[PDB]
Amino acid sequence: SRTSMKDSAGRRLGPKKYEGQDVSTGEIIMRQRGTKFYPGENVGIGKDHSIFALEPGVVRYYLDPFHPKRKFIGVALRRDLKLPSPHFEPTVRRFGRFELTNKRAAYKEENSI
Amino acid sequence: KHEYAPRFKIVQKKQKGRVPVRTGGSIKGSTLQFGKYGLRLKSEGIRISAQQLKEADNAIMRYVRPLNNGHLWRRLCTNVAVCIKGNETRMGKGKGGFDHWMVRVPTGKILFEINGDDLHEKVAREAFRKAGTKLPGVYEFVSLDSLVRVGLHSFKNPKDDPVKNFYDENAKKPSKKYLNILKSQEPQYKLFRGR
RNA sequence: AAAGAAUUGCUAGUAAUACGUAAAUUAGUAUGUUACGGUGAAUAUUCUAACUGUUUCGCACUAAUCACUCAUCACGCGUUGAA
RNA sequence: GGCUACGUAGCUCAGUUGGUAGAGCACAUCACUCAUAAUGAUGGGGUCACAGGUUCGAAUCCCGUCGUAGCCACCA
RNA sequence: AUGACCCACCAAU
RNA sequence: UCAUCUGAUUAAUUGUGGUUAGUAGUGAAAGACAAAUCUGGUUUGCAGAUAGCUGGUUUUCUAUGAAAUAUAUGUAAGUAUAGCCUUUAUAAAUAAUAAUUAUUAUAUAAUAUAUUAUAUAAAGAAUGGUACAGCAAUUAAUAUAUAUUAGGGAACUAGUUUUUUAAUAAUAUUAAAUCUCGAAAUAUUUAAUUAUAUAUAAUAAAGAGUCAGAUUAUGUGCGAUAAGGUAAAUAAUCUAAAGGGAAACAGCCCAGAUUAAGAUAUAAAGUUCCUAAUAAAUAAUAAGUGAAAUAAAUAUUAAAAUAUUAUAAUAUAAUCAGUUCAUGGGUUUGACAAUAACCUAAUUUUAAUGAACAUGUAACAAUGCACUGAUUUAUACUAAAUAAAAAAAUAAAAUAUUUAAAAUCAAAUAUAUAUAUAUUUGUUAAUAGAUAAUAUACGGAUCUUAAUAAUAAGAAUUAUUUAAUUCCUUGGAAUAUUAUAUUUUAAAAUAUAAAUACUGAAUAUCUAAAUAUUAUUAUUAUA
RNA sequence: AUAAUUGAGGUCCCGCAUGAAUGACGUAAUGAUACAACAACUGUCUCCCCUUUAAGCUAAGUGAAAUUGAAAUCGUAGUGA
RNA sequence: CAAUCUCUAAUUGGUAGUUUUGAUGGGGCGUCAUUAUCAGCAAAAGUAUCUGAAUAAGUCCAUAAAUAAAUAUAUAAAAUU
RNA sequence: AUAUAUUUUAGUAAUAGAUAAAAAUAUGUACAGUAAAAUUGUAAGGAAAACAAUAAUAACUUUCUC
RNA sequence: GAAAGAAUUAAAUUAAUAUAAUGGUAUAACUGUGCGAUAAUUGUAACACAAACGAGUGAAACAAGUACGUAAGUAUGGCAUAAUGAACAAAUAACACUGAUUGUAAAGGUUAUUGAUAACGAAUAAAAGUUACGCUAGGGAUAACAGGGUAAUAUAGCGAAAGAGUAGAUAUUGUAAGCUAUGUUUGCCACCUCGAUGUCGACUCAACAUUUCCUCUUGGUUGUAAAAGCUAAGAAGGGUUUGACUGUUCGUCAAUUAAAAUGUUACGUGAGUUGGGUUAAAUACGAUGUGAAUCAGUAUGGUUCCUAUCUGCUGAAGGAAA
Repeated sequence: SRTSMKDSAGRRLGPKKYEGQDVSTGEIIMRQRGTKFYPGENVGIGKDHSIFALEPGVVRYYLDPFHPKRKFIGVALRRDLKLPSPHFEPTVRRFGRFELTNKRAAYKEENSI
Repeated sequence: KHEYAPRFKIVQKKQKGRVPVRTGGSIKGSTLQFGKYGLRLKSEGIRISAQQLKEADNAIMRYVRPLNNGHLWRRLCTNVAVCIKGNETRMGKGKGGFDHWMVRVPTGKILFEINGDDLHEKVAREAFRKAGTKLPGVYEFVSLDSLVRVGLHSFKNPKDDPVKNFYDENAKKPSKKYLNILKSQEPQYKLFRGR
């Protein structure tokens, strides 16, 4: 008799980086099949709707007044901040670079277009 | 008509499951709705097959048909399809071919209900006792004044339990989603959403 | 839209005629019946087949070949065999 | 009992590798015959046994029930 | 009157 | 071997000798024989063939200590990588663990409708879709003197239509591995604080063993909601754990042996005897139910309670007025089956073509369609009417329902507190059913108490509890016992103990011994 | 055929799944083959009894064997790989 | 010619060496062996069995619909006429 | 009127819309819009062709205007 | 007051999406459309996710170029999740990297691509059977039988009572369902050893249960007149068969008997017997297979041992506390 003895190894597909957690640019904050959780402040969404890290900060699953009936998962650049950020305000931004204090290093970077 | 043989288009085998012990105090299908007198389960929650139910119905009918304007309300349907591999096979190669329909019956639930024009209660009681003689549980006569069974040794009046407007309760102690929606509805977000 | 297999009349003033004519039976109606005339033919005897009279031979038939007659099978019923 | 092939025009047999609405025989109606029967020339009948599905189009097909020979055969 | 029936055709020395 | 049976001039039987055999001959063909036995001899050699198989593997002490999972495997009796293990180190070191803080709101309070602090409440950062719950959509089921659709029917005068049908709507009522709009707790896990540092990670260089698990508990698939079953999940033990308990007892209940010792706490479990160790209260049981392996639907007898009728029943005649209910009916007056099911009658007194029917101090009253047989059907005949009988109810009548603390009530906690809310607690018993095979088997003895009458017994069962008892706020106060003393007339009165139950382990502490490690020492002599 | 017959012989032929040198069918003769029937005979049996001899048993002589964790080695219920 | 040597081809249980899968609620026959989806699966992830699938898969989809679109008609020029 | 040259026309063909749930291309980008079901309908038309209609206007702006 | 716009809320993800199922989807991924047809591009990829490894999944970014878009920008194939395959061996490139004394070359590297190993981590380029002639290593780590576990099954019982029963459910009858018991059977499980034949039947011998067949007591029995009976209670003391056939348990049948019960006891019983069956080596028959052989087939034939040590039992002595 035919036996339905076949099934597929389940896909590890859940939050992989939880709240208040400290991520790093390019980490998987939540595998998911579906945009159950939408990309939010400072985060990126991959092909499969997987959500990843863009700035090194703190993951914060927060609703949003603008986009109702939805849930985001962002990453404030600091804990003190609340990712359901205000809006009408400056946007936290990160420079991310170290000024070549080395003469040689600076020269090479400059001299080279 | 179809209470003892459901007409699911896509007929399919089912897992065994368990009879729900209604720990939360359900009282759903444990109340006289259609008739005057009824027959409720009194024992622990049990599975009643289709055949057994049919036989109980037939037994009840003998008393119902003579009555003027006599009626029998069959309260539960045999929704769970039971398969049974024959008692002759080594073990679980494959599973089991469909055998019969069955219903999971919680402790307090009402099975039947009757009401005639010229129905005295003693006759109804007798009929329901005779119905119970054919079913696997232990059963009990229930009148409209007789109060709702919940546990094995416990009781309840539905008239007592409180009425509540749940929208008002939600407003009082709101969820996060509701608050977010309310914020969205406000003008500093609704104007600048920019869709 | 000249009508399948099949089949009918006719050898000369006949057939054919989109040639008419008359009568009888009608109070009354002929695509019928019985008569009249006008025009007016091809084709032919040589084969078979059928029907007849003359003849041959044969003939088990004779209410006569639409005769008569034979065996099996099937039905029912006797007698007598094998075992 | 899920599990291989078969359910046709009255009868038998169709058809096959799709490019589909066949055959005789029986029957009805003529004719032939003195009257049959052959023979001859004329018409009859397929839900090509039921569901659903496809290429432009399946008798055909896929897709499995109501139907036909069936399935026991590691015994010390 | 006795009295429901009849059946076969094939091709030359 | 014996008894028997068979060939016994033939394809006979046998002596001496020879020939054919180990890829191998011989075979009237059986895998028959080739030196006590061959589907292919023996010896020697290869050669210690090879063995994922089986068995064996020898002293002691110390410290740590598994797994039976996943993956792949001509793999499932194996083997590899991991998972779990060990050794020796390392540090930018706390990253490890655990717990808390995080939030919502209320009061007050202080500032500026504000936002800090405090306190109180709320299963209290974030994620989720189980139970739970629910019937929304989806998947299903029910019921409508609903409607409407067409109709099935229906007089009539096709219509209208009327007692069916289906769907679908309307309303109401339900359930589900693969529905979850409500929705747990466990859980996943976040940062900082905190406590573990004689402690955890993490990492370096190396060694392993395991990949047959088992049971028990819980939620499941399968299986018949069968299995010491089977398939995983989770927890624990076993495995690899000695000890106490559970009669005996791999896995259950306790608890972890370093060596003693045995005083003190105990655990689980127990305290009539066997057998270490006890005495009480209060119920209930009478069946040895039961007393460490709880057998059911159902019947019976009780018990409470809730109705209604109750202090007005067995005892007691009479069973009647339509009634003989009507119909059919050989037969049916109760009961023939069908069918019907309520109505008159109230003396002391009457005719064939007219006066509701009167309140008379009251028609009414199911007080019976003879309950029900009986019978040919009736008759006979029981027969609803119903009682005598009440120091009254406060409580001992019937007819039931019921078997409950939800509700209500009582008792108590918690908040404001001169009793406001919320939480908690309080509601059935016995017998029967009863049931196989070496032998009764609660582990055994045996246990249910009785004034008279011993110092003296009185469950050793079940239910709820105590450590005297009642009060009081574990600690008490009181007193009652229990004891004993005293000194008096066996009592008396005063005194005091003492009311801290007990047994119980290889647990713990204690008391000594050993080793190890961290931390101080002391002594003697990489000091 | 027997009191009574799953056997035997005869016969029937829905031959599950006979058939002609893997030979078909039918006889005689033969068979330590197999099945059945009859007669005769029996201790096979109803029903065993008796007796003889060799042992067995006892005395003397010589003197094995498989086995064997160690054994101070009962019954029953319960128990437990 | 044919024989022998050598090469080439045919052929072969004549014979010789070999292998004859594993899962399987003993084995065998049946069935299956890789991927993906749901339940099971117990509100993170993971989660089995010869468990349920009305299961699904071993792909499919592309060179394309072009060209024309500003200085022009005669005539004369070239400050756009 | 009409003749010859010269040409021009007529090769007759859909979309006219940033099209919008008929069929056509399924990768990119940019811009824009909302479906299905159901019910009242309607030549043939019917259970089953196509087609039409099927929620709400507070506020805001613009234009006319009493 | 009106128009017109911009729209806003509700509703919807039931439509649809290349295709299953789930997840997502109108902020649209879905639909129409213009352009285009390029990013279905090329080097380094951090870092996570998953994870034994080999692999796989997301992907910041750096760099080269392309496309569309005023721009912000977006684009390293598709809403996502399947859609695949190691090496080795050839092949075709490409490379400019080797070049065996040198120069070339041959060949090999490097990059690019290719066809299958679906028993789908692929043992080779290439391999099916049968053995009842069988053999060894083993396992009882998974079947034989017997015990155990279990109780569907089987056996018996009970409650209820539709329906029989002339007239009446409960004289006797008793469906379907219901609740138990039992631990006999057919199963199911693999937990016993799997060096337990006592190989399943007979004989010898019985022991035990009682769920009573007869025998004794007794209730009911319009269905007890009597007698036969029927049915139920107590009751296990005693007793419960001889043949024909069959290996048979069984059954049919004959003749009986008061009756010819039902079991348990390793389907009681061989270190006590038999050995007919099932049963190895010969063998033939039907059927199956190319065949060796095979078969729940049918059939002829065919080898079983043991001096008792312990317990137990049957008897019999000695010793002994009397």
